Amino acid sequence: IVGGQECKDGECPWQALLINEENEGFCGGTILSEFYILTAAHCLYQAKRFKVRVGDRNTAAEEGGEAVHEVEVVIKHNRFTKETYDFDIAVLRLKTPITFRMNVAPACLPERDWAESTLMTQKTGIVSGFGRTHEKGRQSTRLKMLEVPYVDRNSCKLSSSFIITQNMFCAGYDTKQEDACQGDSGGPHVTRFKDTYFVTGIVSWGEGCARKGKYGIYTKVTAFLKWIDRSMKTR
Amino acid sequence: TRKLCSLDNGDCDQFCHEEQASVVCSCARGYTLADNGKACIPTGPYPCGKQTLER
Ligand SMILES: CC(=N)N1CC[C@H](Oc2ccc([C@H](Cc3ccc4ccc(C(=N)N)cc4c3)C(=O)O)cc2)C1
Ligand SMILES: [Ca+2]
Repeated sequence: IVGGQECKDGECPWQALLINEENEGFCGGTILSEFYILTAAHCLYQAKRFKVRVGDRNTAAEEGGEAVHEVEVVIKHNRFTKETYDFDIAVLRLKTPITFRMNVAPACLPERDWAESTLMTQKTGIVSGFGRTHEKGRQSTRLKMLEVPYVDRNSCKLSSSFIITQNMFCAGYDTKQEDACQGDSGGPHVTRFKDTYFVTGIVSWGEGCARKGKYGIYTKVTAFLKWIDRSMKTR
Repeated sequence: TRKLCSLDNGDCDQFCHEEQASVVCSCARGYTLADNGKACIPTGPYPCGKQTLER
């Protein structure tokens, strides 16, 4: 995460890491329940097979707390158009339940109304992940979190050189060199309301990182909550 | 007169959904609604959205 702050003990308990075959974490995810992990559709291409690790706060040492789980079913949004990156969302159902503990906890899903309004009305959300700390730089090893302000739809459109659809939203800094980056795909953009943390979006894409003039964009979870409960029942 | 999930989210801890003229609060899965119809009480030891730290 470019220019973040560190996730201290227990501070970002919903952060999942998706590790490929050689344990390389290629993306992130948000814990939603004992079995379902939320992530962003394109990440499923960066490995033939992967596993999800929860409880991981530092990539380097095995300080306990870390727990890997195999994925059972991968439910991907069938409309993910790779060239727009529209409908970039997928639900992973794990084979063995995630045991909650310090640094292991689900984020809350909101409801479409009261999400649109209240959560997107808040001026700031939180994002985090084991992804590039500078663009043309190493990934992270320490879990970094960053406060990313909500950006209005029209400016978002005006800045991005690619069509932003109503399944996306922009959050980031215009000039302040701070932002999510490569390797945070699928990671949580959560918004805090009265100490409760609600998932509002997942890290999708963006023109580079912390780029002067552009913003980081996220998939708008508010447009998919029904699809999420579909797949959480299993459909 | 009374209304507005605006005012101050109608003092709901979590979801406010104004019905008729009443604020009407609700809670996320894992929270039980407290008898005062405003607060949400964690049902389980590790409710969603709460920071699992030395709290
Ligand atoms: C091909 C096409 N028509 N597109 C429409 C939009 C889509 O956006 C992308 C996707 C991947 C990259 C990656 C880089 C890339 C990949 C993931 C990112 C996640 C977050 C942020 C962020 N600034 N918050 C930046 C990222 C940049 C590349 O290797 O170039 C860059 C831009 C591409
Ligand atoms: Ca570790």
